[PDB]
Amino acid sequence: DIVMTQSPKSMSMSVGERVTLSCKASENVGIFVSWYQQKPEQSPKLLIYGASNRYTGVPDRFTGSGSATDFTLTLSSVQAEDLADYYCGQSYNYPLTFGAGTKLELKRADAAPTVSIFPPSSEQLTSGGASVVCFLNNFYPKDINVKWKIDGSERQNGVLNSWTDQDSKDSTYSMSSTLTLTKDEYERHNSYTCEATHKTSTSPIVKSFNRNEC
Amino acid sequence: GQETLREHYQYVGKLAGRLKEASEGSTLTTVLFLVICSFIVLENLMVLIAIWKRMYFFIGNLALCDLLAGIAYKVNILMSGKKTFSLSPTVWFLREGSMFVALGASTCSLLAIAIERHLTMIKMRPYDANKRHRVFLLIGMCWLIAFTLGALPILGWNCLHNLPDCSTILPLYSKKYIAFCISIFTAILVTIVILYARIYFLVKSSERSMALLRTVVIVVSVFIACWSPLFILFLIDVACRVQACPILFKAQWFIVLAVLNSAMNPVIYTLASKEMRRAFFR
Amino acid sequence: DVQLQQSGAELVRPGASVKLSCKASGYTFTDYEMHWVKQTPVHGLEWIGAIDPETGGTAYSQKFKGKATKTADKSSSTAYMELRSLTSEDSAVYYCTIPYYSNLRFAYWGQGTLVTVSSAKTTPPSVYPLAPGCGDTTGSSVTLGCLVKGYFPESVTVTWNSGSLSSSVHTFPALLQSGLYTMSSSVTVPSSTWPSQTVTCSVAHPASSTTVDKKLEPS
Ligand SMILES: CCCCCCCCCCCCC/C=C/[C@@H](O)[C@@H](N)COP(=O)(O)O
Repeated sequence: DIVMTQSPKSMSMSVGERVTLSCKASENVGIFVSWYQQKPEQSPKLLIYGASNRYTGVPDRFTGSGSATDFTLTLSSVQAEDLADYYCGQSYNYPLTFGAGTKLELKRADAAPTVSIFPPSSEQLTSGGASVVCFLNNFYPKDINVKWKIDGSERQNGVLNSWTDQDSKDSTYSMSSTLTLTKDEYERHNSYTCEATHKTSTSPIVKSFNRNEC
Repeated sequence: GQETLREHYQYVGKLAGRLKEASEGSTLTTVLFLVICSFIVLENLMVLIAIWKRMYFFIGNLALCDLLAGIAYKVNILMSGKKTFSLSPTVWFLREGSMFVALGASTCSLLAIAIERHLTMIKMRPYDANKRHRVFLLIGMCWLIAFTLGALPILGWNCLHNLPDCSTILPLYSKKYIAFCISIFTAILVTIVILYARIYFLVKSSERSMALLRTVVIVVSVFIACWSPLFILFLIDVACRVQACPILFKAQWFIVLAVLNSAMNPVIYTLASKEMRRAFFR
Repeated sequence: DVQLQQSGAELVRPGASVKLSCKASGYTFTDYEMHWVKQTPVHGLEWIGAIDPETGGTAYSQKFKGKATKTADKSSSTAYMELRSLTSEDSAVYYCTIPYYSNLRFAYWGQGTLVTVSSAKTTPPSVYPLAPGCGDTTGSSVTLGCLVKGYFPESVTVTWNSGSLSSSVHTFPALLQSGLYTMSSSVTVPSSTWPSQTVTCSVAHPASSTTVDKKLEPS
C-alpha cells in the first residue's frame, strides 16, 4: 500500500511551547492528508483535513501544511487539553493508511523510581505456582528498561508488565513486573533480582533477594 | 480524462469517495429548467423574426445573446450530473465556458444599451462618428470581452495541478479567476446604475411632464434582483474554505436566477409599439 | 445531528464469529460510504474496508479478505461488519466512520466496539499477599502489596482495609495472559505503620460473586 511515516513517536511538553509534527509519504498523496486527535477510550476526532483546512471547533493554534510528500502540523501554543495522541492518514487511495502515532505528554523534572521486590506467597506455593513481583513506581521519564536475573541469568518468558499513565498529582509513571515460574523451578535457584535502568542513575537500580536465608 | 474530474469532484465534495458511483439527479428540476430553456429559446426566436424594418440592432444583439444562453444551458443540463464524468476536462471547459461567453455577452450588451440611451441626450461630442462606427465598436467589444473572459480558463487559468485554488461551484476553475469576474461584474453593475441615474438626472430639463422614465429605470433594475445573488455566492465561494459552506451545493438555483434574466429581457426591452399584440391578431 | 451509534462491548470465544453494527442518523444513509477502521496498540490504526450502502458493493484490504464481511441495510440506516473465526490477533477496538461529503474529510467517527477474544468461563481470582523478604528496612517507607492472578471476566475491585487507607496506593491495570487476567496493587506506608497496624487487601470479583480479604502478615 502507501506507507505514511509519522515522527516523533512521543515528545514531552510543558504548557505554552511550540511543537511541529511530521508525516512523510512513500508516494505522492497530493493534499488528501488528514490529522486526527485521540483521547483514551474515545473516537479519533478530526482536526485538519486537506492541505490546511481546520475542522469546525478547532482553534487557531492548530496549523497544517504540506504538499504531495512532506506534511507538517504545528501547535503555536500547547495547551493542557491538547495533551493527547495524534495521527496522520492519507485518504488519497483506498486502503487508507495511517501513521504510527505521536503522544503529547506533560514534562516535569526527573524522578528516580522506588523499587520493591516480593517473594512468592505461602498460599501460591501450596498450589504449585510461584510468582515474583517487582514494583517500580513514581518515576519520570517513562524511558525505563527492566531485567529479571535469576542466578545472574536474564529471563524474559513468563513476564507481565503493567503500566500507569501520568499521575493525577505527581505526573509520574509506575510499573508492575510479575515473573511467574513453577514451584519446582523456583526452588532450584537462589539469587532472584529485579534490575532497572533509568536516566536518574548511571548505575542500574537493583533490588534482590536470596530464597534460602529467609 | 475521467480521473482528473473525479479527483476535483472529490476535492469539492460533490463526489463522495473513490468507490461510490455518482447519482446527481432529481428528474423534477432537470425537466423544469428545460421548460425554462424552452421558453427562453421560444421568446427570443420570436424577437428575431419579428424585426426586419440605429434602430433595433441593440435589441437584436441582446436577444441573440439570450438565445445562445438558452441554447447553451439546454446543452449544459444534458451534459451534466451523472453524464459529467463521461467528459474530458477539455470538453468540460467547453461546456462551462459556453455559459461565460453567452451570459458574458448578454451582460455586456446591457451595458451597450446603457451607453446608447445616454449618448443621444444632452451633448453631441464630435469625438465619435456616431452613425455606425459606434454601433459596430460596441457590439464588437461586447463579444470580444465575452470570448476573452469566458475562454480564459481553458487557455491556462484553471486549478489543474493546484487543488487549493479550485472553486466549489466550478471544480476546475480558479478562485482568482472568479475574483477577476466578480471585480469586473460589479464594475459593469456600478457603471449601469450611475448611467441610468444620469439619464434620469438629465431628462429633468426645460399633456404634462409625467416622466415614465423613473418608473422604467427601477423595473430595468430587476437586473440586480436576478444577477447579484449568484455573485454573492461567488464571493462566498472565493472566501469560504473547502467543504465548510454547504450553501454552494444548491448553486444551480442561483444559476437559473441569472438565466431567468434572459427570459425577462424580451419583456423589459420590447414594450415599444406593442408588436406582439398585433403579431397574433388571428 | 450526525451520530454513529455503534453496538459496543463484545466477548467472543476463539474460533467463533461476531457481527458488529454501526447505526447512522442525521443524514441520508445511501449517499455516503461506510468505512471500518481497526485500532490495536501494536499495529496502530488499520483499514478494514468500505461499502457503498445503495448497491451493496464493497472494497477490502488484502489482510482482511476472509475475516471481514460487510453488509448494509438501508431500511434501518445501519451497517454491519462480520468477523469470522477470531484469534487473539483480532481483539481490538473497531471504529466506524464516514467520508462526510468526500474522502477528503473523515469528520464523523463512531464510538468503537471493544472486542476481547478469550477462551475461559468466569473464573474467580486467586489472591496472594506480597510481603517483603524478612530483611528489616533501612529506608523510612515500607512498600507492600497484593497480587490478583488468573480471573475472568474483567471489572474487579480492590480496596485496602475496606477503603480506610488510600494515600499512596498504586492499582495497576490488568493484562490478558493465557486467556486469563492478572492485576497487581501496591500500598506504601512508613515503618511505624507496618506491621504495627493491620493492612489487608480487599478484593471483589462480582461476575463470580466472589469477595476475598487477605491479611498481609510478615515472615
Ligand atoms: C463580466 C460578466 C461576467 C459574468 C459571466 C457569466 C457568469 C455566469 C456563470 C455561469 C456558470 C453556470 C455553469 C454551471 C454549470 C453547473 O451548474 C453544472 N455544469 C455542474 O453540474 P454537475 O455536472 O457538476 O453535477
